[PDB]
Amino acid sequence: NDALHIGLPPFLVQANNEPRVLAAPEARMGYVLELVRANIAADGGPFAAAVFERDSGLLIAAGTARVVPGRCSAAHAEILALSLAQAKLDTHDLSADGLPACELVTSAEPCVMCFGAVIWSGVRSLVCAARSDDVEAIGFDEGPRPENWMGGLEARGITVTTGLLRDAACALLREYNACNGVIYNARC
Amino acid sequence: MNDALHIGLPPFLVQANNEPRVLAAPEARMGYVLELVRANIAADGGPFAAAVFERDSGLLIAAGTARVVPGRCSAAHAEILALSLAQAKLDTHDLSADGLPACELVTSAEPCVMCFGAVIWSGVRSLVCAARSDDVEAIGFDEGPRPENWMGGLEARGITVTTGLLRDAACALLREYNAC
Ligand SMILES: Nc1nc(O)c2[nH]nnc2n1
Ligand SMILES: Nc1nc(O)c2[nH]nnc2n1
Ligand SMILES: [Zn+2]
Ligand SMILES: [Zn+2]
Repeated sequence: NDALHIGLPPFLVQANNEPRVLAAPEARMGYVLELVRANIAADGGPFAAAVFERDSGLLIAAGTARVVPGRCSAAHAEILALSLAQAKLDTHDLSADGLPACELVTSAEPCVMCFGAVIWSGVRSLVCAARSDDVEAIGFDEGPRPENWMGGLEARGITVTTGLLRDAACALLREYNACNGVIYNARC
Repeated sequence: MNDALHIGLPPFLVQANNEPRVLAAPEARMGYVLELVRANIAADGGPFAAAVFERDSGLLIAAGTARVVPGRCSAAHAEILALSLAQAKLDTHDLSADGLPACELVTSAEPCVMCFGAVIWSGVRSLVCAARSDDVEAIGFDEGPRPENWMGGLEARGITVTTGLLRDAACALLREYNAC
């Protein structure tokens, strides 16, 4: 017990190693939804997120839910993405002087933990696919965020957009739920 | 690292996570957590520490401190480190898993909104705090927008909350830090 060490599965190493620029919001979210499918095939939850330079679309880092495989309840996709972006740029603050403005693109609206992390991270933009109710409907709790948490973010200069590629994101939620049972199903 | 999120720990904190320690009384637990605050300040970190203990025995399971700046990670609050290292040691992402003893997070101050969430997902059954939210805010650390009645929120999820335990001793270390 010498470090907090959350191992990344190969696909997520690959994501974090390959340079990649995606200009349009849909292109960014498209990529994030590819990572959700790959994470569900690597024994993780149906959640992914990536940090992008807001104005160039350069991918800085990506993360996925590794709570179960990584034995770590803090290892939400958003935490991983934000933290790996910080390690890559060698700073705890993604708004530090001389950094480009960063945006977090996430497959679902953040839970209350991740809401706080977004606030501390220095990102200036949050872009979500699935809504909070979508996530809760398949048994993933978002927990008690403050009243008007979106407004809370905007008051901090963090822009919020939600519902982007929401249909595809919901299809991935439903796919994970249908394959999260103990009875073997070869189609899973 | 290409292949992991890795937040290294300073020597005092590695030692705290790998030395046997059983602290029965709540204040003995909190006292050790305040020792960790001081050691962390001397190791270039913020004035925050926390530890996970088996609730009834007071066996220390893991400890964490603020490593935000030297770790280049805004999520590296003392509470996130303590909860995560406890889960790693007990080989589970859920500290309420069947057959595990009830776990308690003992913290130098009341949790920020992020840590409040972390506490809810961790599986701990008890939160014990020293310094108040107002005390942390009064030396320039933001707690962020937590929901109204965040304590009732934790209690409704089966997490008993205690606050103000060795508050004054904790406040002295906060004021020392602020002043330097
Ligand atoms: N609510 C929620 N729950 C999970 O398990 C997650 N993992 N990554 N983001 C997540 N969000
Ligand atoms: N509010 C707050 N701020 C920090 O920087 C911390 N580090 N550990 N707990 C913390 N809590
Ligand atoms: Zn989350
Ligand atoms: Zn915190």
